[PDB]
Amino acid sequence: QWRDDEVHFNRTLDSILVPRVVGSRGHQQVREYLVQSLNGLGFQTEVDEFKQRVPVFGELTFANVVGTINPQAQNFLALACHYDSKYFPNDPGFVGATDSAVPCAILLNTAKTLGAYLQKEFRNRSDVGLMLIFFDGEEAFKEWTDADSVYGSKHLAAKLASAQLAPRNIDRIEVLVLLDLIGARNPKFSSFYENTDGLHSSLVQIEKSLRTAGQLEGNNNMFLSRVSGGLVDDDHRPFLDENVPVLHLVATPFPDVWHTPRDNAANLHWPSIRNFNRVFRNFVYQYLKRHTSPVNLRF
Ligand SMILES: *[C@@H]1O[C@H](CO)[C@@H](O[C@@H]2O[C@H](CO)[C@@H](O[C@@H]3O[C@H](CO)[C@@H](O)[C@H](O)[C@@H]3O)[C@H](O)[C@H]2NC(C)=O)[C@H](O)[C@H]1NC(C)=O
Ligand SMILES: [Zn+2]
Repeated sequence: QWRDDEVHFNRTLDSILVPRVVGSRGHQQVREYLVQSLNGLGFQTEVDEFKQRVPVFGELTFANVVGTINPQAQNFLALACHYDSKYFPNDPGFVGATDSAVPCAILLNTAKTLGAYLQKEFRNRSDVGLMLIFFDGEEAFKEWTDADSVYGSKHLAAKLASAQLAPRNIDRIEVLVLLDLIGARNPKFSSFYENTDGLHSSLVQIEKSLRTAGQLEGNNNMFLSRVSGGLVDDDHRPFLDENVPVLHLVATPFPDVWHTPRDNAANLHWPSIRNFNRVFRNFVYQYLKRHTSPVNLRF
């Protein structure tokens, strides 16, 4: 009973899918667009803006964009992506379609498609809220290192992590669900963390339900019942370091086009996107609808 809204999805994606390197004018437009879109979908919207030095360009202005429904709730489901496009010396026009225009558009579209719930019955409660986090400056400028990467997430985590024996705001996040590298044909998602295996399993079972009911395109399994054997550093790392459980929805293998100019709209696979959206919007709905007591995946 949650239907597609591909018109909204396409429109949202078209607005995000422009070059948007930190420090650029195009980046500022996308930031403003994210704030406007969140306000328009019923979120209380805040920006975490700060200056920091990066290789080559020196001091730039970063801005994490955060939307919350039920800001007073005791606990939160946090869904996230990065909205910056990577700086490339040879490719100022990189649009990062899978990385992560599509992920950010998926967050907004999930809000839209579940809007009849989120903007009404979901407001009448204090146990759980919903956060959509658009991290800035995930991408390195020179080489990915512990200094040069995840600028925005590092900052937001430190902020949420900053009376003495009370819970820090970050401890109110039951799970950070981070989407990255989505939009290529036939993505495969494996479970990176034992403590969120239960949530990964729920995506597996929701996919099986939707498939069985004839609601998915094609016969490819997207959510696998397997543990990961790789390592993927990403915006979740600063949350993991503060003991926040993580579900890391990054396709492995990476899209063929990763970090090349061909990570563009022409190389997206719309059936895969639509299938991911179907599973994901139901996962989010079920998590929130079934939430009664504080969810404990830390201890
Ligand atoms: C949202 O955006 C996507 C991407 O532009 C739209 O997907 C496109 O949808 C059209 C119409 O269904 C597809 O046209 C088809 O072309 C194939 C041959 O390539 C042909 O077999 C069909 O008869 C039809 O003409 C098109 O392939 C498809 N493009 C991609 C890249 O998937 C989609 O319709 C948009 N949805 C909206 C605006 O609701
Ligand atoms: Zn990237």
